[PDB]
Amino acid sequence: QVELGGGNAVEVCK
Amino acid sequence: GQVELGGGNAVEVCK
Amino acid sequence: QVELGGGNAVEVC
Amino acid sequence: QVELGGGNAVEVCK
Amino acid sequence: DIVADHVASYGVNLYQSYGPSGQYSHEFDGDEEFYVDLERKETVWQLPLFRRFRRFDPQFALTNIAVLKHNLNCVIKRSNSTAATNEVPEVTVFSKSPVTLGQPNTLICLVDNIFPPVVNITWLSNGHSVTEGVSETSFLSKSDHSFFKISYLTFLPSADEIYDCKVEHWGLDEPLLKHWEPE
Amino acid sequence: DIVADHVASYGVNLYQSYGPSGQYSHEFDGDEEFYVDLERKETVWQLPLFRRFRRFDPQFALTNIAVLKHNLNCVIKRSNSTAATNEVPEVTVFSKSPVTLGQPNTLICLVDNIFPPVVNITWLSNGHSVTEGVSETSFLSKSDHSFFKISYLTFLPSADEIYDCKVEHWGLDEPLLKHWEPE
Amino acid sequence: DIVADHVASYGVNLYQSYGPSGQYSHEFDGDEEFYVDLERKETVWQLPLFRRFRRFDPQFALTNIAVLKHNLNCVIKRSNSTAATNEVPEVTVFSKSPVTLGQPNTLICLVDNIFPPVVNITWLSNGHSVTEGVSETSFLSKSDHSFFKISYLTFLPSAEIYDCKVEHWGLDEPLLKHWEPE
Amino acid sequence: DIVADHVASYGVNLYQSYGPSGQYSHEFDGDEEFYVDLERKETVWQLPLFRRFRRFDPQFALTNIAVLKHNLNCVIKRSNSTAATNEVPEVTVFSKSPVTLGQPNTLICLVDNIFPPVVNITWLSNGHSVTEGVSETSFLSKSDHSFFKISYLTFLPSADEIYDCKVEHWGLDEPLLKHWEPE
Amino acid sequence: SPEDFVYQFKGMCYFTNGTERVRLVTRYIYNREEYARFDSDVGVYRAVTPLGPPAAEYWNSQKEVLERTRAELDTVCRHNYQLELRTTLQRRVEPTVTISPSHHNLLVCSVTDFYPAQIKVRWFRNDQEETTGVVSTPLIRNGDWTFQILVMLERGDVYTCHVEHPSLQNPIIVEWRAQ
Amino acid sequence: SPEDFVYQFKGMCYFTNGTERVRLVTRYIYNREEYARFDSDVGVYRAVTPLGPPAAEYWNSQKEVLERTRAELDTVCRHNYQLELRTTLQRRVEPTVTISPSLNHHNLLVCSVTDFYPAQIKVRWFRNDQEETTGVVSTPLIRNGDWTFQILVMLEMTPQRGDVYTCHVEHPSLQNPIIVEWRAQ
Amino acid sequence: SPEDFVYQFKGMCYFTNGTERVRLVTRYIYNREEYARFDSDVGVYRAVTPLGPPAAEYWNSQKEVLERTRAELDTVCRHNYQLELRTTLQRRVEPTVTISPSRTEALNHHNLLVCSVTDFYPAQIKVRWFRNDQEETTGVVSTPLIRNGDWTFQILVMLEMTPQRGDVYTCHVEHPSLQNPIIVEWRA
Amino acid sequence: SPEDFVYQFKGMCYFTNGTERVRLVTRYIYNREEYARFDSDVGVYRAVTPLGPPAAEYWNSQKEVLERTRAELDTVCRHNYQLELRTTLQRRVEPTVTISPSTEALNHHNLLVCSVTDFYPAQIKVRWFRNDQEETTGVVSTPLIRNGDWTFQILVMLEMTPQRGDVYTCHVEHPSLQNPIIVEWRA
Ligand SMILES: *[C@@H]1O[C@H](CO)[C@@H](O)[C@H](O)[C@H]1NC(C)=O
Ligand SMILES: *[C@@H]1O[C@H](CO)[C@@H](O)[C@H](O)[C@H]1NC(C)=O
Ligand SMILES: *[C@@H]1O[C@H](CO)[C@@H](O)[C@H](O)[C@H]1NC(C)=O
Repeated sequence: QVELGGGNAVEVCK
Repeated sequence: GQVELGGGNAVEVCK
Repeated sequence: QVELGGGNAVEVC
Repeated sequence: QVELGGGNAVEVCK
Repeated sequence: DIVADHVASYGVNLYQSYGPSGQYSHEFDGDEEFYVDLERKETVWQLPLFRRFRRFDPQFALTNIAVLKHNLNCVIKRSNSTAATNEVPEVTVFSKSPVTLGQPNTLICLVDNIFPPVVNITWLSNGHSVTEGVSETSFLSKSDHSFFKISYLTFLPSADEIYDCKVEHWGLDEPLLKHWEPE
Repeated sequence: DIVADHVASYGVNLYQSYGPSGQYSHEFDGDEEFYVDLERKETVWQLPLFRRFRRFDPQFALTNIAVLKHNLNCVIKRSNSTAATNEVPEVTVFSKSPVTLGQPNTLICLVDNIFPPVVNITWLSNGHSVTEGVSETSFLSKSDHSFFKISYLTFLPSADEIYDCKVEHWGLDEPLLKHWEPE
Repeated sequence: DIVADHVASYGVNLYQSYGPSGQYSHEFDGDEEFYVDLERKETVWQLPLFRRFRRFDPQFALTNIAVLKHNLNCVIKRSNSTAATNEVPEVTVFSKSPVTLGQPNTLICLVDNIFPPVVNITWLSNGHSVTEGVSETSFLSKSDHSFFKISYLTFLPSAEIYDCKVEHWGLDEPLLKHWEPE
Repeated sequence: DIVADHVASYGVNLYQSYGPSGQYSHEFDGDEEFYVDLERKETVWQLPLFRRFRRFDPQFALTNIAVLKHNLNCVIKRSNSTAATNEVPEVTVFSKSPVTLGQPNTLICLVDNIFPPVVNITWLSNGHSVTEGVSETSFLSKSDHSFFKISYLTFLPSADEIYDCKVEHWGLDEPLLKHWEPE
Repeated sequence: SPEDFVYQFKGMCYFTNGTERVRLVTRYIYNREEYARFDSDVGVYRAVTPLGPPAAEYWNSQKEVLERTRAELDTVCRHNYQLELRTTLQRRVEPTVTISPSHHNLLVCSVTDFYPAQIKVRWFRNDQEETTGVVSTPLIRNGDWTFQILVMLERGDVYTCHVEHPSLQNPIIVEWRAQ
Repeated sequence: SPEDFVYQFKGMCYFTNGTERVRLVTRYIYNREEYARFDSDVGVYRAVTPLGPPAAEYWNSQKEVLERTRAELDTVCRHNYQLELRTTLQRRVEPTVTISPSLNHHNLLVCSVTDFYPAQIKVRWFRNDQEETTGVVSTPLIRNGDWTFQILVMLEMTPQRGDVYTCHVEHPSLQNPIIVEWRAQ
Repeated sequence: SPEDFVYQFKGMCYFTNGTERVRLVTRYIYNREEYARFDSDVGVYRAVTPLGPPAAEYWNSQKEVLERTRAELDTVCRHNYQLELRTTLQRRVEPTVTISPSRTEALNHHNLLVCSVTDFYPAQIKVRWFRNDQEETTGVVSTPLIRNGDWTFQILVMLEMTPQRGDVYTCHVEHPSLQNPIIVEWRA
Repeated sequence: SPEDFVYQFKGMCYFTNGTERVRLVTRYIYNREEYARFDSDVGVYRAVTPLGPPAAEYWNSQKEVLERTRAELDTVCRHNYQLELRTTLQRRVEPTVTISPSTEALNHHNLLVCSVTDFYPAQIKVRWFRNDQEETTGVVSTPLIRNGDWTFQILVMLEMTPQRGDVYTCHVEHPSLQNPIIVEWRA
């Protein structure tokens, strides 16, 4: 199957 | 040559 | 720190 | 590994 | 003369008799860092990056400008009242980004070779003067001890709008108009 | 600590300000599985076995790295622009196989404890710089959040040929040289 | 992180549960100035120049270590009895002076990345354990709050192979590092 | 014509009519890497380092050589039986190392501009034909599509013995002799 | 030395007893300071330094970011592990054994180029397993999915170095006698 | 036109190779004629025009006023450079590169490299894969005045066949040079 | 594997330009994670990990503890530095320089000369190689500064040379404990 | 003299700056006249002489024969170069230098021969030095001699007149040498 990775989370920033 | 000193330690609040 | 600069000199008047 | 080389092309003959 | 990787002007002090108008500004590599509003006692930084990491006491500007008024009254007496020579300013108008209809842009009007530092820079859109979306820089110093000023105008490029930069200076006989339009 | 039979890193994301350079790689038991070429939008696997039985969408790397550039501007803003602390890298040179004067081999230069991840790992053979037969790995992650890089050098052991590994890092004062020669 | 011309550690305090082990030492530019023998109430300076021109009250060390014993009993209650994580030590052996196969020298065994500060560093000469001419330093602090220890061995280089034997909980077997005259 | 750092010839295959005879060899920067003995079906490498760590299937040589014999009957028919022109070879004899009467050495006989690839290269020591210690290279190719061969003779330098290189070719009228003696 | 600002994210999976006991720990690292992490045992984002509360508490309020990450233990860790079982954990590389010295006693048995890491090397004088005098180096990672380990050992006698490895059906034995 | 009397003062710092080679020159200017200046390289106040001897020698007579000015090499020039090192000297603005023309008739392709900082930049034109050494009309570096720059590189060419012209831009704010393409027809 | 619980405290002083720019940072460390610290630049106790708020908020409430800690910048850092200025910062140990080849003396086979500059203090040192008074800027392999731990240092500067005839190689060592540079020669 | 018919084929690879600039040229040669050739820069089989159109146009009509030939840039040139990179291109043999006159007499003009005899690869520099003064005149050097056994050789001669204490030295530079080899010769 197609391998994938962990999704990163967005920070509050601006 | 005076009396040397160092880090005064702080005490934590425990029973 | 506080930026600054350019000290001006006073003339005899 | 196994080396390779110039494959010759055959001409139309006779 | 003095070659250097970076040239900063920490103390562009200016005082004249006409206003009597003055200006205190700092510059780094030809760009204005800030200017002190002498009437409001406020340091006005010219970049968001400067307002967050830099601080400058406005009192050092008012102290130094007050010495200029003192030092000025002597050199007028020493030079036997030699007045300033009005220089002819050179005006140039260009845009900040390539011009595309409908996409917002910004016009720039450069007024070079200014002396004395007294000038009116107003914008004109198809004749009438525009007042909104206009901001300008202070008097930027030059190596020959003259000045140049830059006025900005954020606008929306359209087929039926032609802009002008109107410069009024004593070195000129009539108000100088420089034209700009989306070719 | 976390005891486990196998430890995998499905998402070693890295983005820095200097380059601005980034890297997306996966690791299994400390070895690099692949790395995504961010400039070409190409997944470059680090093994012939991986290139035949695995597939990974390179678009997920550019999406994930773009979030790092976003997250970076906030922790620098929140930490009051706290820069990285330059660490001193540890260099070690050894061969891949037992050395037999005449039998082709490969030299290995391990540069441990790298931070920040900016380094030059170059080879030197008898003074002269080597340019052919040199390949290196990406930045492999460490448990203490540092990095290490490994550069390879295919060579032919000879009685009169001495090799060197030249490492350039900001944490070092001068370019560090590690020596290796067949006894 | 903190750039400075000189970095001093006036109060390297250490207290652990595994036995009544403690340590009070001062450090300057990475070198140990002294250490207080907590059992003997004695300040032991690490240089002949220090023993003659410097003075430090050893009682202040016992005061500070006694607070550590109290503060240790406090963080154990807050951390729900979280024990220490055994780190893998790195051992390195080198000589103090160039080897001349007859000129007295001193072997140095640096044991880096020590945690927790419980380790045995013993020497081996041709298999047999060496006991005389061996001295070691206290636990010198590191930036990552771990420790490293250095053991010394005054020896006579002869055509004799020496080993440094390190015993730590993070290791599975006693680690031996080799050194021999070129 | 073609400038390059390195020029390799992966397939110097040759087939001739007389009588018949062929050769398959690889070359790198003008030196012979190996040659396939078409009668023994064996790849004979020309360097000790090559014989131990490199591999080439000799069957691909016999497969390709059969194509030359096939293509030869095509150009012979199309060119209306145009025979080869015998070229005059250039002979030169020199030693591999400086000669010091008693120290083993090796004589080298270079035969340049050989065409067609049919020649007999024999040595002569005091008139008599030498049979021991004689080895030669294959037909090395030239840019002008001619060939050159090099014959070697390991000998013991003595004040006696005057050695000769005897070349027999169709382009020559009589066997050409090049003389060599220890000064 | 120009200043540099480093940001890292490492979604690490910990496998034990196969694909059964799986632990997911995503770590958000600024330079070298990890300020926020998600733990599968905890279930939510936890702050590690004061640089993290503003981000961990915001990520716990949103259900689309906390539910997508909690499910990542199954869609990333256990999903990729099924491909490791057919490629990585099946990789067998046979070790290359070589014995050579560096009145004393120092024999170096160089076991090079092998995968995986599980390996046992034993020294034998004639047929006496040497339980003392064995100086072994830690497992050296060459970086190309191969390993290397050097086991040292400190009158006619035949010393042999026995190497056992999953990539070997029969043990490799290399001998070396003093001339 | 009313008469005007202008007085200026410019405390200028010159930096080279970082904070190693620093030179301070304060300039006392009347109208446009600079009459007195202090130089850190010289060390004292110098008169430059006949309007200056009464002012340069008065400022050298005071020892605390000449000492306050000599110390400004450290309290003004080198003091502010540490503050430029965290704001100005780190400012990187990536240039927005755009290609657009101004058929067998000769025309002009304009590679507009706009809004970039700092000033160091190199722009090159490429026809297929041959660097254009002729026909490159470049404008001088334009100072927008808002801490951004812009430069317009034009190419005098003929759009024939099927050739792909590219504009390669190098700037410190770029890991890889920015390349924008333009194909004929 | 027996369990162990470690607690450490590090009262560190940072000196720059002498006692002009001095910074005090006390670190309260549990096992290996520092959980609470005081910073003289900040002025109060700061929590570093969630293990610290119950300790940082209690130490800031007491006013005798915040005044005692701020004064430690003067009673510990600047007080001891005046004592370091007459003992440690005046310690000068002259380096012992020695040149010797690694491989045995070869007629012309390549060899590498090791210039061992051993036992010196402080750490600032510069070593340069010279072949017939020509400074060798290439082929010099230098090791990092080795900290012996007994208030001495050592550094080994190697040169990849080829032994010809005449060849007089010298190792030039400069150190603050030396008024003139120490030079050791080596002839083929 | 019997008649002979020769046919040749030369699959030559041209490398520049490593494997970055690689060019493949296969040459079909009849006797000494190359009649058809393939060029990777051209992309198809080209006829060079009137003996080639009947063969070049036939080999371009078949798509499997030109596609197999175009692909040989990767399976023959670039494939073998990875094996040359660890064997041939790593071969370094340092030269053995020998000085001897061509007849030894003082104040009588002679010729000193600096014999550089066993070195590989071909890059080499030889310089003569009389009393550490480089002799830029009177140096008669022979072209690079190819021994044929993967070794080279070059003979550099010097025209001089032997004196009392004149010391001539021969400086040899080679990629297999970190430092130049110097051999002296005293009268
Ligand atoms: C500029 O404007 C002022 C009033 O705002 C006016 O008095 C002055 O004449 C103007 N300048 C010129 C050159 O006309
Ligand atoms: C070494 O790396 C630096 C950046 O850290 C770079 O500027 C320099 O060009 C590199 N040197 C070489 C020889 O590649
Ligand atoms: C600290 O620096 C200042 C200026 O750099 C200097 O005047 C002073 O002598 C230095 N040392 C001190 C204050 O102890």
